[PDB]
Amino acid sequence: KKYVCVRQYDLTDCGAACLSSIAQYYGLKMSLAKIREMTGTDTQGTNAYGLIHAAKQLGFSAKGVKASKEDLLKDFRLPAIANVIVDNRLAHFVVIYSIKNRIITVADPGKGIVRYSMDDFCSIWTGGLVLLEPGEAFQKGDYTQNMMVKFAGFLKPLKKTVLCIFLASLLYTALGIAGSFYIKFLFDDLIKFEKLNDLHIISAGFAVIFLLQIFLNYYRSILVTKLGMSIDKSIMMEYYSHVLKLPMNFFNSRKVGEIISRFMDASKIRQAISGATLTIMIDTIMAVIGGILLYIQNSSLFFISFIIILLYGIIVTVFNKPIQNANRQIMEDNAKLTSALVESVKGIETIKSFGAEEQTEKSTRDKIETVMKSSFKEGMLYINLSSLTGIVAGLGGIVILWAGAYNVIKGNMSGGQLLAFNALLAYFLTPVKNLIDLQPLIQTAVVASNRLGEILELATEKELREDSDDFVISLKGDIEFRNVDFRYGLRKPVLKNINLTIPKGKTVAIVGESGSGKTTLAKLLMNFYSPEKGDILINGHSIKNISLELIRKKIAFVSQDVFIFSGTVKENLCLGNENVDMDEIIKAAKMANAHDFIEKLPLKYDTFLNESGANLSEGQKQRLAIARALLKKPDILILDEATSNLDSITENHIKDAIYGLEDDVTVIIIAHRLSTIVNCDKIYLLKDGEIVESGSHTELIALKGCYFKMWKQTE
Amino acid sequence: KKYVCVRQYDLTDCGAACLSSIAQYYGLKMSLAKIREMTGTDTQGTNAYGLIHAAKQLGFSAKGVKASKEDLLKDFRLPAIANVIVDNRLAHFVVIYSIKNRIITVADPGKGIVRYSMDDFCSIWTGGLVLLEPGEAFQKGDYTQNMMVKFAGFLKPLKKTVLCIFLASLLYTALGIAGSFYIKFLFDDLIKFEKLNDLHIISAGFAVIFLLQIFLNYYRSILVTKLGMSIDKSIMMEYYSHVLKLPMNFFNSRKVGEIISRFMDASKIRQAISGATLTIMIDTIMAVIGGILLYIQNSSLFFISFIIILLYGIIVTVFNKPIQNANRQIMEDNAKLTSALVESVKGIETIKSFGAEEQTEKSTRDKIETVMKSSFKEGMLYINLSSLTGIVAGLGGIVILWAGAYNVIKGNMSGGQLLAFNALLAYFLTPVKNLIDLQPLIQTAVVASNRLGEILELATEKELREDSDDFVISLKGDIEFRNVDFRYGLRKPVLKNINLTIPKGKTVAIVGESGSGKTTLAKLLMNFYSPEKGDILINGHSIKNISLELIRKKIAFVSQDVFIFSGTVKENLCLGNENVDMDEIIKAAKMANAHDFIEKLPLKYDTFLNESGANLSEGQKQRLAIARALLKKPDILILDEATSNLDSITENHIKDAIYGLEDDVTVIIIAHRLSTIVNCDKIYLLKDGEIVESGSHTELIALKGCYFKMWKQTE
Amino acid sequence: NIGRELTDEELMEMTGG
Amino acid sequence: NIGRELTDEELMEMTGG
Ligand SMILES: Nc1ncnc2c1ncn2[C@@H]1O[C@H](COP(=O)(O)OP(=O)(O)OP(=O)(O)O)[C@@H](O)[C@H]1O
Ligand SMILES: Nc1ncnc2c1ncn2[C@@H]1O[C@H](COP(=O)(O)OP(=O)(O)OP(=O)(O)O)[C@@H](O)[C@H]1O
Ligand SMILES: [Mg+2]
Ligand SMILES: [Mg+2]
Repeated sequence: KKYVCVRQYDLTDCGAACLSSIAQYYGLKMSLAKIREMTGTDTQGTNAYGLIHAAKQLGFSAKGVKASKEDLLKDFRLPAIANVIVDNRLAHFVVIYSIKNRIITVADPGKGIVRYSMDDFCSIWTGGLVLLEPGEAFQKGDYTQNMMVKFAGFLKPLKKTVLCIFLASLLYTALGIAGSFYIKFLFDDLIKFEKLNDLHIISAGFAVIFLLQIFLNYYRSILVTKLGMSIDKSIMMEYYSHVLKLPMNFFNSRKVGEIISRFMDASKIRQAISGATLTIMIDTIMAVIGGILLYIQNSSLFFISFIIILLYGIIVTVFNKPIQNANRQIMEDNAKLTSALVESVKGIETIKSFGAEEQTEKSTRDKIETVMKSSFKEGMLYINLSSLTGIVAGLGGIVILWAGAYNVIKGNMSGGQLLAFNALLAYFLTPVKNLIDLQPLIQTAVVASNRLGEILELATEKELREDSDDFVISLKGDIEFRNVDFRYGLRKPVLKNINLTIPKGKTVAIVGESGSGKTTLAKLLMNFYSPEKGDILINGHSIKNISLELIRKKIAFVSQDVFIFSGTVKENLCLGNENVDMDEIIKAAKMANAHDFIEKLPLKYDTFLNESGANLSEGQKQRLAIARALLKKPDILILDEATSNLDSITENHIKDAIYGLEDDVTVIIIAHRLSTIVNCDKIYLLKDGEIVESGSHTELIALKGCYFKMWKQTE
Repeated sequence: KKYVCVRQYDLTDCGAACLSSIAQYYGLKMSLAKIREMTGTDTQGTNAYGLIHAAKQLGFSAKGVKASKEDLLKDFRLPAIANVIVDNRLAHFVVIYSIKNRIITVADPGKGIVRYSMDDFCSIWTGGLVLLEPGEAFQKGDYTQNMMVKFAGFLKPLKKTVLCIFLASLLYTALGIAGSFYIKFLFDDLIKFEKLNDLHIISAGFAVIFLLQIFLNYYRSILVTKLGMSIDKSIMMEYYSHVLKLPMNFFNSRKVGEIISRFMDASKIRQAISGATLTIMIDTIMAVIGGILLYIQNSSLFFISFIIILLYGIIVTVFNKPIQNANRQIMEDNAKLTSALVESVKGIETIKSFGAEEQTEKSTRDKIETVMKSSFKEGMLYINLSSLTGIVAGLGGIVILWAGAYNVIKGNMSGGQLLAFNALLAYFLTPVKNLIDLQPLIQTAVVASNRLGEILELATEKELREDSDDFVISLKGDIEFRNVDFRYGLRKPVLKNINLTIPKGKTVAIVGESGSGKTTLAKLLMNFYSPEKGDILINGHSIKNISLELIRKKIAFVSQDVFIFSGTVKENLCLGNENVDMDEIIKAAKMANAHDFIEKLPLKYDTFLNESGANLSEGQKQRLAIARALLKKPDILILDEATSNLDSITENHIKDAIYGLEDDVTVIIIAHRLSTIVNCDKIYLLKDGEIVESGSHTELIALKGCYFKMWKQTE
Repeated sequence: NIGRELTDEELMEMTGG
Repeated sequence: NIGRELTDEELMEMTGG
């Protein structure tokens, strides 16, 4: 059939692009976001086992093989996925389509489709050919749709403004056409017959027409900018709302940069919907009117303009692609130089200590030369295009004028009519030129519409569960785990049958070592992630049936890295909650000993937090999360690693606070390095993976296990 | 007299701007970089004590006062510095110049000079008027120079290219002027007399002239882009080299963002030197030629064009300032929205746990509305300017055409001459319009030259210290600290008077607590910072008499946050000292046990890392650090905290290797961990910034004091 | 089939980017 | 003088930005 390659929206994903291209070749189109979710792409990069598992899921009978140097066997199916090394820096998955004696068809997802020599491919391709076939369950079905017909829906409530803009454009065109015959009337009647006292009147009349064109232009500009802002704001706001609604997998898979980057491309979509839709209509109509007038006025002078337009279109279409192929390389070379500069100035300690002053200077000089060369290539392309367009335009103008003079000589047209023709050409060349150069805008808008329109199609967090809570209004109960299994994306499982039982109102501590999954127990206990195998029970009830908002309202969760957002202490400390009395904050800050800095700050509680704890320290920022947690009235408190306190009295006061609870609540404490482990109701030691040592106070040490040896090692 | 206000380049330096403004008012100009160095600004912000110290240094009799609400007294001098609060978010030093009954002249360094009402001002400024007077040691003098005549020096070696560009532009102008009479010749001779067989010849002749203008345009474009790239590269490279030469105070005072930002403004300087100097000459000459031609052709039609130029210039000059005043606010409102978005998407754990999905949505909607309003204000300004310019241009065109017709009616001018005048106006209006709109470019270039050109005027690290090689050929020597005092800036002295001696000890161990300044001691030993009082002696010789290169290459250092460059292990490991044989690297790896993870890597030693070695964990990162340190084979080693992982066998091997050296080289180990220093010979305990106990561990335990309690607390 | 099939850990060691 | 003079620490607590 036909070779198809799909581009990559993000630098992180390559296997998803290859798998989507292969599926499209076999006749199945899916949104790249779904493909990424199936493969479990991480921020570091795509794993080939993700590709093999996604292929199995889609119905492709697939297998990964480490092939030798020889690529001449005939009995194996194509296309297939193999990895390559980008000039021996990093890996990059690509799909090969057909092999020849010395030509290999290599569809690079990063850049189009290319042909490689056998030796160069064998050097770049380390191994790992992923052979794929349809397994008779593969059904030729495509879930892909049109995003633009969905984003253009936002133009429906604003039909009045669009229609008014169109009417204003039509009247602007009419006045501009009418005012262009001033030179014809001047050089055909007013000067030849020297009809004075009419020149003043006609001049005033044509002045009035121009003081009316500017009003229409002003009004149209006001309306169009208002429309553009109104639609751009709505696009941005819908995207932000849906992102805020997305589950945690979306935030773990993608970085912050990509999510914020899908926020600046709403302007590109707006340009197509607002600018590139109105301009099509108005320029098409105005070009048609101008062309008809030009043809009626003289056909021979019209053919010359038509030829000029054709030449300009041919030149622009030819020069379109080399410009992008040169603009991408400049971006790559600037991205390298900026990283080099930041890396160098960040590590001045090491550079100065080791004496590498000349080496970094030479390296930066070379990178600057490379980016200069790429910019010069783009400059040469622009100069070539501009020179060709200038030659075409100037020769067209001279030819039109000469042919007009030749027509006038034979008594076919009048000189004033020639000047009117020259004036009218501005209303036929400009509209068509706009549509000729509009194609790159439409293409980039279509590209950017598939980067935001695929995110909106992911299943939002709340929907995938059934909610029913008429029977129970409380979280109080026991925590049970039944062979709960969790797996970060597609990697080695962490949580594995963590049989647990937490009676109500028990002091619980989970100790372990770095690497062992211990906060993951809390994360599943708070319904952030979902266990694929097994389930957890509260009060003998499944967490999946529990409503979404209640399971995150009655459970308080401190984080290892506490987050402090820009604002005042009051609003930050009462995040999420609203309509509270000022005494609750006072007592909450008294439990966590916040007053020790409350009097220190210039304002009691309205002190602003600069950017994020810029004037604060870690040992102080730590003392805010507990206050908020206790403020939320937690029926289940999950106190995470509260390190860097550096205050014994604060520890023994805060510890007492937990013991002295007015309302019975299941406290779950995450501890590390055997810190503040004196006495608890239940103590569980996660040495690695599987839970092994689950013993109470003066019961764990007895096991003579690792807890024992560590406990008599500490003291 | 003159109310001078200095505009800050960076957001952090406010006190420096205020002090420079006051000094300029009394008649003394300094480079803002030097004022900033004298006042000692931290990245967090300026200090008032720094301002009082700088005023004392410059000779100003100065004092800070906590003024009350009442400020109606006459008996205190102005101008004076007070701090205000920017809508109750953050502090901002500003200078007041004159007080009235209800008007206060407040010269905000951030934005021009403003007038405040008494109530609003008294609400805005907290306290601390800083009063300054000349102290009779104050000598007037202007130290500033025109850095532009210094950056234009780069144009001197490239005089041939500039002259060739100028000659090409002159010939381009000549051909353009000559080719503009085609319409005059057409409508005055060739059509009136119907002289056929001459129309073809003249058309071909004017076609040849236009196919020669494009060649000159092409050649000029090539030369000008080559010149621009060549000068921009030189500016960038000089700045980068000098930054790499600057001492560590410059890097501690400034952030990474500012240093990299002074790298993108070389383009602005190049635009003035390369573009805005050639354009001045060529456009002035071509405008003079066009104006003379128009005046000779007809004076009456020339006056109308001159009036149009005057109107356009007036409109542009009037509208220049409000456009900048509106563009700055848009940048501020985007900088707020971007920070809000990044902060929100970064802390999704807390937002989802607390259920604040609606609060953040509302806040972002409000910020989006604010930025839309600011953009609409800028849009209204642009539309107003464009409408006024369009009215002026259109009315000028109509009036010129009508006056030309009126002149033709009374037998004063010919119609072809009128068309020639209309064609020629394009060679007079365009050059003058270019010079009219060139003023903002010159102004921003001048601003950008004061922010890159002041950095180049700082004294680099190498020039200060004097040295003689005859004294001590070697570097390794007994270390003696004599009364060393040091503070990072104008803050609490980190180091008080201390006395140390390292008499060729096998091991030296410096232990203390966080914030004591243990690493700062070694940082001062390596001559990164200089001691205020006292000195350090090696072989009874001051470090200030030793060459920088020898003292910098013979001292091996390990940082807390080890830095790994983006390159292969081979080049990363031996940076600074190239031409190193494989045996040295292999034995350094053997001593550091670097081989253990090397076998797992796909390539033994040429493996290319990712950005800063993200995939590599910190455990092997430290091992790379010790390998890099020991590769130099130095005289003195300063080994910082190498805790790494609980794999104690690696630390045991490292200690065994160091003991197996059995050499006369000295080792200074900085470690907070108490157990690892059990086998050390000389142990210095630095508490509260002063050395307290000195000697071996066994006698330190029997000395009671304070070491005893921690030693028997750990074990 | 072309060569020798791979195990899950051999797929683990192979990554992209 | 205008009002009450300040010590070094009172200047220290005052910062800018
Ligand atoms: N995105 C991720 N963030 C954190 N850990 C992850 C992630 N993906 C996989 N993991 C794995 O999950 C485990 C983290 O365990 P967990 O965070 O529960 O323990 P912890 O001891 O509290 O953590 P820490 O490593 O901060 O001490 C590790 O094995 C880690 O490799
Ligand atoms: N730019 C700066 N760099 C380092 N320290 C600074 C700086 N400005 C102020 N300080 C302060 O100076 C003191 C020096 O601390 P330093 O980091 O040298 O401590 P240390 O005892 O060597 O150990 P640690 O690395 O654990 O902090 C600290 O109180 C620190 O807050
Ligand atoms: Mg953890
Ligand atoms: Mg330190």
